[PDB]
Order: sequence, then structure tokens, then C-alpha cells
Amino acid sequence: EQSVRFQTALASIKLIQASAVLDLTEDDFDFLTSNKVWIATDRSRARRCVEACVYGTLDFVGYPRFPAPVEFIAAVIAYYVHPVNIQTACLIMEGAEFTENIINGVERPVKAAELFAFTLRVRAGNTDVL
Amino acid sequence: VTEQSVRFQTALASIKLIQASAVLDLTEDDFDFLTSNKVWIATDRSRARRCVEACVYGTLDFVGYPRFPAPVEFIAAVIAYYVHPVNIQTACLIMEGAEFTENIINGVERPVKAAELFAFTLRVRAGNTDVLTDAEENVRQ
Repeated sequence: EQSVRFQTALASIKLIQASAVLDLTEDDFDFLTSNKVWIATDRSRARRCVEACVYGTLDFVGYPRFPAPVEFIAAVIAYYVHPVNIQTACLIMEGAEFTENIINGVERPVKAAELFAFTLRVRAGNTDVL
Repeated sequence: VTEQSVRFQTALASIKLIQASAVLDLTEDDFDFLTSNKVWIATDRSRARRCVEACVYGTLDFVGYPRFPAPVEFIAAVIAYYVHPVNIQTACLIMEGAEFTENIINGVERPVKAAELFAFTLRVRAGNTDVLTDAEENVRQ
């Protein structure tokens, strides 16, 4: 169910590295992908890149971008973000509390806490969760 | 075990995450303490708590940023990596209460107490060659 909702996203990311390109200047890109610690202030900019990809990847599949799918933020994080910033990146995206992460029918936000758990699996290879 | 297997895999997949960003908030002295083969006395608990945590909420503490719950696979990975067999147990004792990835995802509060943590992190450490400590680490104070 979600397993799939991932896949469709991972396969989307893997495909973007070519055919399409995101709203990202080689600067913002070095910024998002490098190992250079994201200093406090950088919050606004990090968010805006992670979004650039998240929504971007979305647009480049035909999926709406009203609530950003959890799986995409996790993927967009795992894939692009460097370990030096992963965790912090999650707590940053939580900050873009767009959808109330469906967990037992209840409309509960997309807490940073779970975003990590996701990205951590993506990288792990699993995602054949459930 | 096809379950206990994927847990490990995530824990392993974590080591690499830890190795990659060696950003830690500990003086070289502190580092020596945390990785020493000398036991952690009952008074050293405060110090240890700070050290084991400085390894989990990694770059998060180096800079400001709040802290947020980490998955067991990732904690167990940290202990297996930094902590010495001698203190590992107290470490798990310290970090008891964490949750596994699965439960983190579906919202099923299943705190993983010390005993369990200890058992698991020991098996994590038990299996992982491309994991071990070196010196391109003693570069944070």
C-alpha cells in the first residue's frame, strides 16, 4: 500500500537525474548535497531546496502537490541530503507541516521523528515495510 | 527472523550514516571517555548520558536545533560503533525507551527497554566488518 507509494517515488527520483532538472542552481545544489553542516540560519534555504525537489519530483510524475506525500519527502531526503544534515533536514521538513500524516485514521502532522525513520529505511534498502 | 533480519539491515545501513558524518559535539577528552575501555561508574552517568546522546542527535547538537526521537536501529548502531563492550550495557540502560522504525511509522508505542536494546545492539555490533573506528574522527572538540 505504502510500499508502492514509495517505489513510485524512488523510481521517480532515480529518473530525474537526467531527463528533467529541478529549480536548482549549481549553488543551491552543492548547498543541499554537500557535507557542509547546515548552520542554524540556513533553515529557510534548506527547506526551500528539499521542497524544490519534493514538489518538483511530484510535478514530474503528474501527482498533485497539495499535501506532499510522506514517501517523497523521505525519498527526497534520503537520496539528496548528506548524512551531515539528514536528521536536521527532517526536523526542518516537519516545519513544513503540510499534511496531518495519516496514522490510524487520525489527522496527525508529519512529525520529523518519523521522517527520519523513513529516510533511514530508504537508504537501508528496505521499504518493503508492512 | 525475516523480521529480525530487516531490523539489522537498517541498523547496518545506519553505521554508514554515522561513519559518513563524523560531526560530534565532544572534546577529544570526552571522546576518549566515551570510547575508553575503562568502566563507567555510577557517577559518570551524567557524563555518559551527554556522550552517548551527542552521538545519536549528531549534527543536531553540534549546532543548536532541537532534538527529536531516534529509531532504535540507529541508536543500537551508534552504541555498537562508539561504545566499548564494557559500557555498552549501561549505554542501552541510558538509551532505553526508544522505538523501532516500524512502530515509529504506524504509531504503536512499543518502548524497547534496556534488556531488549542491549540484546539487539550487541548483535548489531557482532556483525559488521566495514564498521570499526579509526582516526579521521579525532577532529572535533
